[PDB]
Amino acid sequence: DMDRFIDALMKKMTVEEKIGQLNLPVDIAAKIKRGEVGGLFNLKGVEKIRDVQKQAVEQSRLGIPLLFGMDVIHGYETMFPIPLGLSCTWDMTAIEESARIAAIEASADGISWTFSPMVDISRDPRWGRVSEGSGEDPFLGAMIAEAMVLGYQGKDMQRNDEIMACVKHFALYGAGEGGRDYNTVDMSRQRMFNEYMLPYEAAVEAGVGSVMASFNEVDGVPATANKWLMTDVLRGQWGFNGFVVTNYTGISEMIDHGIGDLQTVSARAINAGVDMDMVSEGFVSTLKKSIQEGKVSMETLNTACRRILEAKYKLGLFDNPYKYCDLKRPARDIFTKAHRDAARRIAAESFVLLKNDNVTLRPGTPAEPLLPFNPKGNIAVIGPLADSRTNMPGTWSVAAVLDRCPSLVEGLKEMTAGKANILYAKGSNLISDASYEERATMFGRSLNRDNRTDEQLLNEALTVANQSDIIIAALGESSEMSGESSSRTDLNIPDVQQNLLKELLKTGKPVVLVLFTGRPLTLTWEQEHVPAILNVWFGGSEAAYAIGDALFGYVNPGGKLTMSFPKNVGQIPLYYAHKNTGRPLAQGKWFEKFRSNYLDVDNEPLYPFGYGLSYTTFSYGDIDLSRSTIDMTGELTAAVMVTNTGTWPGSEVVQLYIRDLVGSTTRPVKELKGFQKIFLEPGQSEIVRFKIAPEMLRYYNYDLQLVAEPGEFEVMIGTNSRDVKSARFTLK
Amino acid sequence: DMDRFIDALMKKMTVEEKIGQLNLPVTGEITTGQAKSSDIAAKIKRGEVGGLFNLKGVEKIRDVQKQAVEQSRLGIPLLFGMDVIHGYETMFPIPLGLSCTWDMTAIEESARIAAIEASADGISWTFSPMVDISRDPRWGRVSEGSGEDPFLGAMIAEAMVLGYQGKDMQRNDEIMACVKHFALYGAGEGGRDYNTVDMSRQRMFNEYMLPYEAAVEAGVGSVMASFNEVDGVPATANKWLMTDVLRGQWGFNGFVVTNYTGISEMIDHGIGDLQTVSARAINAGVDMDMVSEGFVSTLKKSIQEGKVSMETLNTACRRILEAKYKLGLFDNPYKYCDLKRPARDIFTKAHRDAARRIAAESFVLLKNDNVTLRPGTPAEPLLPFNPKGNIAVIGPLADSRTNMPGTWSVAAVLDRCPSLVEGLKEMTAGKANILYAKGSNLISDASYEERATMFGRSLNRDNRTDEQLLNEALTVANQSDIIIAALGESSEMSGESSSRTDLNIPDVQQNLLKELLKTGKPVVLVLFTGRPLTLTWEQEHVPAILNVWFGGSEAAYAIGDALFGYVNPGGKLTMSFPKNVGQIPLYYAHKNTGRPLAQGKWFEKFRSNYLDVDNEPLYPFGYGLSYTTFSYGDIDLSRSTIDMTGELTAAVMVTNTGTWPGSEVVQLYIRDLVGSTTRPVKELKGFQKIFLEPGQSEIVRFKIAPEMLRYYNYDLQLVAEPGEFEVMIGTNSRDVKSARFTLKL
Ligand SMILES: OC[C@H]1O[C@@H](O[C@H]2[C@H](O[C@@H]3[C@@H](O)[C@H](O)[C@@H](CO)O[C@H]3O)O[C@H](CO)[C@@H](O)[C@@H]2O)[C@H](O)[C@@H](O)[C@@H]1O
Ligand SMILES: OC[C@H]1O[C@@H](O)[C@H](O)[C@@H](O)[C@@H]1O
Ligand SMILES: [Mg+2]
Ligand SMILES: [Mg+2]
Repeated sequence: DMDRFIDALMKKMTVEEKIGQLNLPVDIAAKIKRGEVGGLFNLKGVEKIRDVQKQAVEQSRLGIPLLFGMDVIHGYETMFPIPLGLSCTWDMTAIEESARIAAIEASADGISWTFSPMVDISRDPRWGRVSEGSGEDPFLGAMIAEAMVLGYQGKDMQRNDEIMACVKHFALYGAGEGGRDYNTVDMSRQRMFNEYMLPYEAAVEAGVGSVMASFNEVDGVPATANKWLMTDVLRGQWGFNGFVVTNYTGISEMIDHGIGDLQTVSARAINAGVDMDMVSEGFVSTLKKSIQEGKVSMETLNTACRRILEAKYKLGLFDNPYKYCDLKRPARDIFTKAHRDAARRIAAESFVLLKNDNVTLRPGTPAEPLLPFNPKGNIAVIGPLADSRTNMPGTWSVAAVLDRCPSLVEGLKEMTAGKANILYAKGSNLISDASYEERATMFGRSLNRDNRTDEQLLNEALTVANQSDIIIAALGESSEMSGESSSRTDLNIPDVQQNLLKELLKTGKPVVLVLFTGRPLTLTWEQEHVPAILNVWFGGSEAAYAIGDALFGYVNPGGKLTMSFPKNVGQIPLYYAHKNTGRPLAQGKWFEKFRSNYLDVDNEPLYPFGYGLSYTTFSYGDIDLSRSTIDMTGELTAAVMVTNTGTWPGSEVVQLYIRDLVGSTTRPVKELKGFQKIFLEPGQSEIVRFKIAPEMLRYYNYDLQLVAEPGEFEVMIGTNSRDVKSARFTLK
Repeated sequence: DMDRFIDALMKKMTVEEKIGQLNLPVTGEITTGQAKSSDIAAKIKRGEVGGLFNLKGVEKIRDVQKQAVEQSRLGIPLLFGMDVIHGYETMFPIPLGLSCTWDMTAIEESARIAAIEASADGISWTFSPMVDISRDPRWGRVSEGSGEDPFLGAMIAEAMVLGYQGKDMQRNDEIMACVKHFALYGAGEGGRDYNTVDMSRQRMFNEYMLPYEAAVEAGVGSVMASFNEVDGVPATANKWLMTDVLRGQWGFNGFVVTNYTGISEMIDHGIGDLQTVSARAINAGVDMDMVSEGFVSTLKKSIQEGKVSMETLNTACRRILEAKYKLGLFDNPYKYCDLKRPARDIFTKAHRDAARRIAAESFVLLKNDNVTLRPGTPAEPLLPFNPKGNIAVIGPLADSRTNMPGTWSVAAVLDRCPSLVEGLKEMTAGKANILYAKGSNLISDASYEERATMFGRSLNRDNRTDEQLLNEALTVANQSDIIIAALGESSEMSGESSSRTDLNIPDVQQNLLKELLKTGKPVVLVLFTGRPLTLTWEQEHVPAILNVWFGGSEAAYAIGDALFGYVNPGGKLTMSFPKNVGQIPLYYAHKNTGRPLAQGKWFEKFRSNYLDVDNEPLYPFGYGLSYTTFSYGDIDLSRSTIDMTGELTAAVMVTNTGTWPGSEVVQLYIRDLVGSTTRPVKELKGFQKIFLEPGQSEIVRFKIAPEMLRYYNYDLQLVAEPGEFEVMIGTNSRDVKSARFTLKL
């Protein structure tokens, strides 16, 4: 019984020792001896960790063991795709598997706590942290949040390969103005609950052990001092029973935000419901003084302390402080063949085929797609992402061995050895400006830029291209053009690369764009002029091999976008689940004076939410509804037959949207409410069935009551958010 | 008294007649929307019409008023509305340009003149001022407002209402104003006109609402509901806005009109059928139905069914009748129907002379670098210059009459305004030769050009190639001593339903500009625009840049005045000019964030900043140059510490350190350093426009009282908090002198 144990332990504790449980610092040995340390973060290596734990257990008065945290975001050493790429699998089993594998690996190396999952909704692709999330949609975001929490923690974190998760960043961090990381957030309460909050709630309701507070203000109060968020919503509305950790120096940053000095903002944080202080040392250096002056009560301190101690108890650390400190496990569990094969499979499943038009290859024959192709003849692999190992895994790969990942050229060479020649040319730098390239390739991602001019690089590339039968243009972002503090105001393939791509197309050889990116990009030029475009995001440590599997047809691409790809930055924010407005522009009517539309571009994204092609095609019959009417207690089934009408086996993500036609407040033109990923052989059919019940039709009204209102609903099922079949029913 | 008279009149009225007062059909030759009204004469006879709008001309208006007064049962006279936005026939600058005067007297004057002209021609009601705050230059309606700042916006709202209405609208040259668009319409997502608005209540009150409140406080007779949703409810059905804020909090005694088809647009918004949304509108506090016919066709059914009460109808009807009464229309229905006034009041030389003065005052000198014009002569700025030799005027805005007034000039005689070439030819006759070439089309794409030049603003695009156009212009430029490049937007690239996703000078014009620069002849960019543009390339390469917005009917002459040094530019920007559209929204009064980038530190990993451009606008709020220079000494604060009962004075000496007489807009910014909520890094709280001779100084003093330091806190309480404040005074929002004081209880 935890409460009795913790009561007894807390009876023994000084105020200094209770305070110390709340400290999560970046000397360290001295602090641990005095009981001033509740946990540590991003310390790598089971041996170092076991040694630090030893100090806590046997050289501090009470022997209270430490939490050891790390950003295990999309892998420990075996790297899966960046989360945004992973989300395009639309495969909750695979997602859970990826998190399970990462937990196995991290736990083997001493880690008991991951700062994952990141579930921040964003509709702004300028923000570099879209790479860490799961796109623009709350329903899908919520499903993913559950899958990740369950993957990490399992049922109750009792196993030694199960770790504590931490949903971040609570809340609304993805709506930062201008898409500039850390910038002001502002929105209505109604928008919070209908459009942003569901994934945080899903994590809490799946039993996530911890929550991390965000860097942004909400309603003019930094999240870290926002009691409405950290107590009233998180505990009061959602029943959260864990603890809240700040983000990095989150407390001291409130001084810069402009709401007071260190003591004042520290007191406000703890009274808001913040439990653990990451790096600031505002809790450890000011809380006693605040308790003496009456600004923080002993009851508040004890609650904060108690939540930390309960997390430690739930992880099994009081039973065994060294639960995660098995020196034999690393060789057994970390970077194994089985894990790496899982990563390669999931990587290939994450890729989104954006375009694959018919091209005239053989004279006189019908035109045919470039993808897939048989590896033979001379295959050119050209561009600054063609031969970089360190840029393959993606940002947020802090425990990965970067220079162990095969480059694309390396991986394709292996897979084609004896069947084709792989011809390499760098082609261009990452971007024209050298200073930009440096900051874009921070944290060990250098492309070894030298004194060769753009013109020299280009000329070499065209020599190689003109000796080839097909060109793989490996282009796009470096991995650190996304992640934290990596906001962009332009979302093109960088200048020199796009010029390279233009020049490769002019050789007359077939060109496949293999696009590396951590975010949506503005690709109208590429969509017009490049025959085949495969978005590979950043596929992880096995990316090169997975890309080969797609290119050669060993895997039929089935990924679907989870974030809208705009035509230009001037359309931001562009998202599928938008209100109709009072003056909707009808389909095909652009431009029309006095409708909601721009002078210079239509309203549409280049690629909408849920978009993704396959080497086969799928046909949808009409929707069958089991009932035309249901009441508040009823239910119906929406059924559609899906038929593989092409020549390839493949998967299709069948997507369910609902539109509430009339509301007491304005309602989106559609919302994702379900999906099923199916696999079909050529010629084969499957009746896909969705359950629809009133609980699915609920939303937060004007007074923030979560209600389904009677009236008509339109059910939409299809291959993406744009191309759908339609039927209607009535809620009575 | 009014109450007796109105009770009496309302005791005679059928339900249909009460509903009729709420009905505002459209008519006339003016187009400001899609839907059109039918059967108006018969509707007036049956008492089904409370007003009309878009009818131009005292003769037509008199006829219709006579139908209402003499041929309806009760003879209730009509309101006659028009968008009188920045002039009737004499056109002043577009409001965004006008705001750059920072001169409330001139602004009030411009409204006075518009009212004199509109009233002479039968109009009793203008749908003005438009006071929507915007931080998004994609939105075309920024041209209609006064920029990003609520303080300056509040002052302009008051000035405009006072100008139109006077003390109480009793005179025959005073008309009823209509503050618009209530509320938040300038925050439409993606800067796309009519799109979703969403924000916190704190942001509404601290950042967007003040100019509406200032109009109400100045006695504005009417309010127009906005097109957008607020908290998921279309503004036109938002009872919290239209009753609780507007009447409950602010004490507004007037009536609310919808925008054009605002009620039926609620169907598309998705909150119900015509009958349902009409009922919700009137129950929200909307009094008059522009075009939709929702009220007239469904309210009686709604009253029968109990969806709307008789008391609700009565209240709305009563507000309309009271507006008419306060305008003097029950006393004299023909008050604005004097058939002789147009010949003496409209487009007079005195009005046009005022417009010209006000237009030159509106221009913002963005750049005026020294140029070496002849070897061995020290470098001087291109502007101003003595008109002589050969002056080329080149570009698609060089010889266009119809584009000079700007958008929202629905009563102007477009082809009577002189083009820039014509204006400059008149002003330089006998002194200089004006050479001319169009140089380029407006934009490469003909279909864009067509929609960009609707409403009679064609540039007369012909079938010449870009090469024909360019070559003719280069033959002119190579013969000229100086080149005036008249480039930028057509007037209908801004205004309603004119949102842009790119904010450059259009492709073929920028190419023309590049080629003119390559001649080696000195180039002046005379920039026409209704919005902030992205001008980093122009700022790098063009020696002189004069933003002339759209100057009105006398723009050409006013431009000549600036160019030739008869007027020294003194405009300051009221909206931030971004370096690119990916920085949007960019605004001076921003929060610090928890990770502010220190000055001169771009780029720094883990600060709030972008990989590819710094955080700064190309030109900040309050930016603007002069033909002279001004220098500021240190700030003297009369006190270090005040309490809530107290006050202090901030003073600075401003000296004209250059060679030209000129005006400077001295701007006061205040920063509340610490708050219970995060406070902006600065907020404009005062300004004074001074005029100094060369070498002359003046001590500029600002009164600082705790009532200026209040803001809406977390609980939406308008309070000043004790603590430290920073006072900032300077020539723009960026380049400022600083001092500190403490507020105590
Ligand atoms: O890991 C805690 C927390 O870190 C926040 O980013 C910090 C960053 O911290 C990095 C850390 O993220 C990374 O995992 C390790 C290991 O490579 O290195 C640390 O230095 O550091 C800078 C300080 O230089 C901070 O500005 C930044 O905020 C993330 O925001 C958060 O998601 C993560 O959970
Ligand atoms: O003329 C009536 C109304 O016309 C509409 O087209 C405009 O949007 C309004 O701003 C104007 O006041
Ligand atoms: Mg409904
Ligand atoms: Mg303060």
